[PDB]
Amino acid sequence: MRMILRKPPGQRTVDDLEIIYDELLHIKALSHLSTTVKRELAGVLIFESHAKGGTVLFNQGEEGTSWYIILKGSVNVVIYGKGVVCTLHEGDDFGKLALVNDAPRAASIVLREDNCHFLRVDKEDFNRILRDVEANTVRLKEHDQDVLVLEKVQKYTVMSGTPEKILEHFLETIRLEPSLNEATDSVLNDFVMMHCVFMPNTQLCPALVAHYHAQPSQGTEQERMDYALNNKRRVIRLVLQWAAMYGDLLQEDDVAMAFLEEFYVSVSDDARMMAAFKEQLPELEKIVRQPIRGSDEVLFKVYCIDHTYTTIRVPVAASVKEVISAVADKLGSGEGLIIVKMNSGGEKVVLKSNDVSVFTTLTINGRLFACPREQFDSLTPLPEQEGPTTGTVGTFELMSSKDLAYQMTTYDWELFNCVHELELIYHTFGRHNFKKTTANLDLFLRRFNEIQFWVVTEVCLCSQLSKRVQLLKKFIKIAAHCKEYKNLNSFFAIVMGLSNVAVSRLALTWEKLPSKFKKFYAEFESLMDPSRNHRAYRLTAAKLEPPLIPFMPLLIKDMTFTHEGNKTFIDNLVNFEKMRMIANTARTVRYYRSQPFNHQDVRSYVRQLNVIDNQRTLSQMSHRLEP
Amino acid sequence: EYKLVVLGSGGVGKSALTVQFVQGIFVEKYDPTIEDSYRKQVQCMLEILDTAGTEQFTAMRDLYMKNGQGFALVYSITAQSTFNDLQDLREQILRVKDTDDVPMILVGNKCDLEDERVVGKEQGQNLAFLESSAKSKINVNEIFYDLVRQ
Ligand SMILES: Nc1ncnc2c1ncn2[C@@H]1O[C@@H]2COP(=O)(O)O[C@H]2[C@H]1O
Ligand SMILES: Nc1ncnc2c1ncn2[C@@H]1O[C@@H]2COP(=O)(O)O[C@H]2[C@H]1O
Repeated sequence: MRMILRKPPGQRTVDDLEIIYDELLHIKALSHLSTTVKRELAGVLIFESHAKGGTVLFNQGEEGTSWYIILKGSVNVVIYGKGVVCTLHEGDDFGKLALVNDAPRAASIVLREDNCHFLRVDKEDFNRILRDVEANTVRLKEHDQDVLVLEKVQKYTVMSGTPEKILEHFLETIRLEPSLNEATDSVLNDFVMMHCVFMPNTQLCPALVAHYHAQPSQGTEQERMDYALNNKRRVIRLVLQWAAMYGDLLQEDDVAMAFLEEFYVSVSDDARMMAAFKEQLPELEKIVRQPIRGSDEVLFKVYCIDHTYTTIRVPVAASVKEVISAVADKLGSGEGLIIVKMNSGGEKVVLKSNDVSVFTTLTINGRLFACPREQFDSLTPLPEQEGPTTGTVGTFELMSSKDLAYQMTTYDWELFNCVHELELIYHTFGRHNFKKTTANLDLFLRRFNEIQFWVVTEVCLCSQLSKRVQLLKKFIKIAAHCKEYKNLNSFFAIVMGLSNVAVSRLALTWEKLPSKFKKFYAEFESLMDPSRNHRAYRLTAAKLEPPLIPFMPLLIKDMTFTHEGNKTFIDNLVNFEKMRMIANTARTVRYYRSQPFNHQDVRSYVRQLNVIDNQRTLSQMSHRLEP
Repeated sequence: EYKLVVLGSGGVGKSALTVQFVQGIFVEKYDPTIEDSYRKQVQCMLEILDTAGTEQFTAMRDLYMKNGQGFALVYSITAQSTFNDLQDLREQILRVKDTDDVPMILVGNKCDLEDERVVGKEQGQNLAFLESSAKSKINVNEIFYDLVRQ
């Protein structure tokens, strides 16, 4: 029997094969496989035996060349820097992951006891027989806990895992070969971007240092020297990707800057001494409207009930509690203050001490108030908040529709490029959880409302019906030119401004509009059809090439539902399936900005819009234009 | 073919309810970027148009209000604020499509937790009424059943 299985695959008789197959039916590790598959394995499965305990089947870092099943005995799964991570027993299988992902061995396998028997299947045999049929989930275990979970979604990808093991996985799988620069960065990008949710810098940085200085516990001197050197090369690669992702945002993180500054010293010292990192050291040396920073300071006005105000000087990323404190300093009081946002329409919201960077989360005409709780219901809006009372048609009517739309898209692009990829992550998972600002996103998202209300304001302040028809005509043109420049955001903003109840009511204006522009708008309104998950817009945006501004409210919707529809943690492990989904959405924004974009009087108007955002006021103005 | 709209303030449970109805949390991953994300056959097809995540964009709710046929005015029973925010939304529906009568339902979400309760059953009843819970899957399906009847 042992002899039969010890024979080379090509030297097995028909009767030998029949005997082997019958035995394979008793092996429970193979029971999920078919009859067809099992008899193919009969002429391929190699019986391996080792007598000495402590014998090494394979080492960490080596190429995956075999899959094993334990017939008799047990093995230690050994990882550098943590020793025996778990033990596998009779009936267990190992070695699948490295083989299928064509990745290095993540661990060593060492014989736990004397006299062990194994069934082995080599790589080319595994790939033609078992590759797409042995689809068992790979569950890496440490201390009888799941630590990494991988599945076929064709290679195995991380579904869930601990922050530490996820990092260990993405480190080991880095390929340093220059021809794989793009592929390596793409694989790391999910972790690099999404780590702030599950493994913040306060943990990640110490971990990166530990890995950089990690040494192998096995091998000849040269074997060990080479492993450690490449381990160091991989950690530098990840740090470079990590540093690139943050960019200017590192300045906001003292822990991250301290780490990077010291990491550079480590690497430069090691480069000199080991005669290595010739390509990577210079890259790391480089790293050691304008986007608003969280450390930047604002002079913000906080209003009392009698409409007097305090000017405070605080960081942009200041918490509500920090704002309350700054107000209490200048008013010289300790009498239970709350911060409340107020609309032009009188609608009030109490802010929580927890909330950070609230200044840019106000409405277009919103103001910030400080008062004791007893005053909350008596608060009334400032006259400043109610917007203009006479139009500006006399100014922008004299301006080309093409010039207006162009200066809009120019300004929209400056605002859109100020938004950092990470601000989308911070906004979705909640600002307080990161204590970071999303001021750039806040202001760019506000701009959609600004444009929308600009339209409604100018129409409602235009009393001459003849000129009001000329207005509707002009906005439709501005919208059409925006859709041409691929600024879909401003396009939809104008369209939705026209769709506003105050504007859609004006039948005598719409009827007197040429049917050429009536049909234009009806087509514009159909591009807004929420039917089949905004299919009308989604197909439109898909057709377009890189340099484009997407429909922002829909992006914010996608992000919100990805977050609420999926759990962050599954079985106390990071749901990395969710992490990828969020990262994909952010990369779509990256794709929209992958290419650049191709009259000071028009510029100044477009960038200094004065708007009514009070719907009640706009409805009342509309009603006395056309009763 | 039907189009139901979910309305209410932020942090109420609009999105949780939406996902819990059309598919369910945890049991399957939720992808909100595909065609079928908000459509569920029930014996007729329903699209749920939810204003969750887009509350700051007033134009978004209006667009949904225009295309809507059924309306869910959801409020948290741990928040006094959310109940008082409903009167305005009720009115805004009767303006975009321009009528007198519109099929709708009041919804009191988060009923499972009552050690943080501040609103009562009393008040909602005074204003169709359901005390549902998205996370505990109480009345989740019922909410959207009443609307197709109306
Ligand atoms: N093949 C092997 N791979 C890794 N460690 C091994 C191997 N064989 C023996 N060992 C030893 O087992 C030890 C387990 O803990 P360490 O990883 O600290 O250090 C390890 C080595 O000294
Ligand atoms: N926590 C773990 N980390 C790495 N490998 C593990 C772990 N637990 C079990 N193993 C097994 O040990 C094998 C080492 O090589 P592979 O990465 O090919 O596949 C691995 C798994 O089959």
